[PDB]
Amino acid sequence: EQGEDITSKKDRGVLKIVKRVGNGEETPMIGDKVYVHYKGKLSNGKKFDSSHDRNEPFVFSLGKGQVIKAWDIGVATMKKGEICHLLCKPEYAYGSAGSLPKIPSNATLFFEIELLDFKGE
Amino acid sequence: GAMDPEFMEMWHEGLEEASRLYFGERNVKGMFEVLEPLHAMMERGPQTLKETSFNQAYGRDLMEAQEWCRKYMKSGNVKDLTQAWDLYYHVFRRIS
Ligand SMILES: CO[C@H]1C[C@@H]2CC[C@@H](C)[C@@](O)(O2)C(=O)C(=O)N2CCCC[C@H]2C(=O)O[C@H]([C@H](C)C[C@@H]2CC[C@@H](O)[C@H](OC)C2)CC(=O)[C@H](C)/C=C(\C)[C@@H](O)[C@@H](OC)C(=O)[C@H](C)C[C@H](C)/C=C/C=C/C=C/1C
Repeated sequence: EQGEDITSKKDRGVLKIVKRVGNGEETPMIGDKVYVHYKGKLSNGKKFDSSHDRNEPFVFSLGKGQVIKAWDIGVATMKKGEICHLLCKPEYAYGSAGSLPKIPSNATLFFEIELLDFKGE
Repeated sequence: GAMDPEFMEMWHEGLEEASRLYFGERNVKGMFEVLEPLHAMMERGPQTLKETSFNQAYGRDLMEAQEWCRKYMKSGNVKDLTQAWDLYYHVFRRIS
């Protein structure tokens, strides 16, 4: 494992690495609409998804549980333009149920996330 | 009059719920029970200005999503259902 623990419990559940420094002072706030590109990989490096296959940035509302916990925690720490890598333990991802067929039970996930933009609503 | 729901609201609420059933509760059956009446209502066609705009903007995408779901029924390949949800998401993010 490599990365800085960004969990509030400091349980090493979500470890972050900055791949490209962004441009804010500002990080997105609860409820903001956030626009990202991303890639997701299993712990063996196998890709399970890339945002680019949908031909536009992925959008979700931050801090509402629309996405797995690791993303709500990780994206809240990012600045506009940043790229980071998140290592996500199963307790902060899909847990024992997984996200079949691609994601098994008890899977640690890797995401690369580029924060493109965020707005208040 | 005012209480009669129209295309945009029915799809917004329905996609939300179908997605909770599928991604949240792993309930493909329930997901289909929500989506099928929504596609079936599109067949009656737009009955208002708002519905005609909605149908012009989103009708083709929803009909494609139904095609991917019908394929899933035969293939069982979850990638087919994923294609459908990319289209439902594409519609949902624009109406919401
Ligand atoms: C086709 O591709 C899928 C995404 C795929 C599914 C399979 C996974 C491997 C994956 O490949 O994404 C993936 O890479 C992944 O793990 N993702 C996607 C990127 C964000 C992080 C993670 C995730 O949390 O996905 C999410 C994960 C799979 C499920 C959620 C995890 C958190 C939990 O609290 C939620 O309970 C409900 C369920 C999926 C999403 O990010 C989408 C956007 C969100 C939802 C479905 C729910 O939040 C839903 O709740 C009602 C909503 O409020 C939405 C906005 C309502 C509208 C109509 C539905 C849109 C559906 C879009 C679906 C999309 C583009």
